[PDB]
Amino acid sequence: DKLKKIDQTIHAFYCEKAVISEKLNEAVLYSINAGGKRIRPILFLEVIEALQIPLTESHFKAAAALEMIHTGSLIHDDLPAMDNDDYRRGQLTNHKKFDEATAILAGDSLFLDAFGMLAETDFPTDVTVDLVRSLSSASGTFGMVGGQMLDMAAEGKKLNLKNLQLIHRHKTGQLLAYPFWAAARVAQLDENLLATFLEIGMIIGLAFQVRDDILDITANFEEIGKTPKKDVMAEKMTYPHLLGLNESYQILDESLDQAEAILRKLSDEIAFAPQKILSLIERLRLDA
Amino acid sequence: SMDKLKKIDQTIHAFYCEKAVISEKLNEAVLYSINAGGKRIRPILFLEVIEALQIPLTESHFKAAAALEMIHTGSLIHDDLPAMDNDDYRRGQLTNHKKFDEATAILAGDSLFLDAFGMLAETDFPTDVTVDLVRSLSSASGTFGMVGGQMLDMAAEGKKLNLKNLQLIHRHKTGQLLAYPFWAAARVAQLDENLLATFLEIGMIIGLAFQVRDDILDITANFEEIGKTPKKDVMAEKMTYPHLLGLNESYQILDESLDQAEAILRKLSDEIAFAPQKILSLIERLRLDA
Ligand SMILES: C=C(C)CCOP(=O)(O)OP(=O)(O)O
Ligand SMILES: C=C(C)CCOP(=O)(O)OP(=O)(O)O
Ligand SMILES: C=C(C)CCOP(=O)(O)OP(=O)(O)O
Ligand SMILES: C=C(C)CCOP(=O)(O)OP(=O)(O)O
Ligand SMILES: [Mg+2]
Ligand SMILES: [Mg+2]
Ligand SMILES: [Mg+2]
Ligand SMILES: [Mg+2]
Ligand SMILES: [Mg+2]
Ligand SMILES: [Mg+2]
Repeated sequence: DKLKKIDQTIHAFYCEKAVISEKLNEAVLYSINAGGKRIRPILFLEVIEALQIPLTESHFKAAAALEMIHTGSLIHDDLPAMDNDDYRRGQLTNHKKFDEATAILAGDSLFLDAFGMLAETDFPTDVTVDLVRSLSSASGTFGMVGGQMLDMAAEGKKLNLKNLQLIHRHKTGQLLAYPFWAAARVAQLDENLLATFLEIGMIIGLAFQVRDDILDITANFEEIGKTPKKDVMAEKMTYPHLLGLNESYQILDESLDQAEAILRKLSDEIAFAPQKILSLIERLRLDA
Repeated sequence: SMDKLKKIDQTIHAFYCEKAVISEKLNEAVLYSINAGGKRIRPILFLEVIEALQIPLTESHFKAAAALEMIHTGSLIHDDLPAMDNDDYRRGQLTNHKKFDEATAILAGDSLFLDAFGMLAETDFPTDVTVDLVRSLSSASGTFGMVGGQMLDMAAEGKKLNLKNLQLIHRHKTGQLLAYPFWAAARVAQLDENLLATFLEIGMIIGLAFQVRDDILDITANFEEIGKTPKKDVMAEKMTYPHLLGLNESYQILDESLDQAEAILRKLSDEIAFAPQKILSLIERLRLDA
């Protein structure tokens, strides 16, 4: 239902204006339709719902904007000059399906279009401006793209945990923290609560990358939908490479536990029903 | 008042230096392309329209101008890439990917796109104004604007198409981000719908004209003049104005387009509190002779 509606919202954005380049629209939609867990938009919508706010088309637009930036980031991450994968979401990567130019531009479209999507909501305009500012912050030079540069620069280097945390909190952490913070902001919560939601999001965001690192070296192709073990060949700074699998599994499980405990704590202090968020977090757990 | 070019660049610099650095290499790559050069026509036109409308310039106007220049800059970085136009030179210097590497250039362009909206949301404009500016800048830049035009441009390589299809490419890849500063300044000025449409119209005329001009320069001017490799359009079999219509008719179209834009601007000056002399002088600097 949420899943279906998120994809409807994205399809609507691309199919309700007069088309300029049919090939561009097709390339953008290819990557969207290839698959994806939709964790980021789902979390935004679940927090709104948990905070007792009926979901509207505007919430789905805000959620879609977040997913659009996430999708653009994947398309560029996969490119030959970056991680160079032939597969994403169980299908050919955008650049192998089409060509590199098309993939570069499809990613660019998603980044630029995302802010138009976000600006189409019926939220109060002060809310919208804050969401735009924060989404830029999470995504750009001081967020995801900054993290991506650090990830590429760390290849083959012996970095420490602080530096590994810096990569992971930025390349992945920021865009998983944003949906928690953004939902709280739309709910117009006070500063203390906005900080607690950002904290939960930052814990989930770092844990998600620890999880992604573990899966890179433990899972098969069918399970992850991308070529396994690229992190090893590329000499990426990762949790397993720095700390080992045993510690990485412990950190993932502890982090997920902590996020859940903070969520349950909130429900003692405000009108907040986190059961769906808790269910989603449970589905992220791994077994060695 | 202040030199606009220097203030625009200082505004962009401050955006990158006012927050704790995450990747120094990224900041360096972004600023390299900004600092390489550029006429800054897009942000200058926005600022000139604000001033022509008798509005004193503020930090916020420079931020909005800077955001536009950031998107424009990101578009050049990606346009130069090996998978796209494959130029080794831009703004008289090595292109971003030849100075650094392909990955760096991809990410530098991505940064500029994503950062631009953060820049725009830093203004002190009324929030309803900012939301409209964000929506419109996305429209001008994305799948229905610049990027859409970029895809059409690559798809038309080696293809014979008509004027209609050539205009579709040009209006979207270049027209929209030259139309935006006119529309956006009128929007910040809070002009009525009719005036917003008139300013957009002026900008679309100037925007289409600027690409005709660019097409003409790519085949008539040398490397020293344009700061990029001449004649790339020819070798890659791009659809251009001189190819579709000949050089003579292309010069004629440029001149008459710039005439048309100037006429609308003069008419507005006879109707509202608007003083476009500096805009008109900028437009005159865009003229070419055979
Ligand atoms: C680890 C990161 C940040 C990239 C993959 O994210 P996901 O694992 O959420 O990818 P999809 O489900 O969207 O394919
Ligand atoms: C912005 C991104 C893609 C962060 C996750 O990095 P990875 O390169 O490990 O993600 P996957 O390709 O493994 O999904
Ligand atoms: C839209 C086009 C023709 C790309 C180059 O734009 P400019 O000719 O304005 O480039 P800079 O001055 O910014 O270098
Ligand atoms: C979005 C852009 C960059 C439009 C100009 O494309 P061109 O490829 O014609 O411009 P130059 O490289 O000649 O500046
Ligand atoms: Mg990567
Ligand atoms: Mg990757
Ligand atoms: Mg990975
Ligand atoms: Mg080009
Ligand atoms: Mg080019
Ligand atoms: Mg050109």
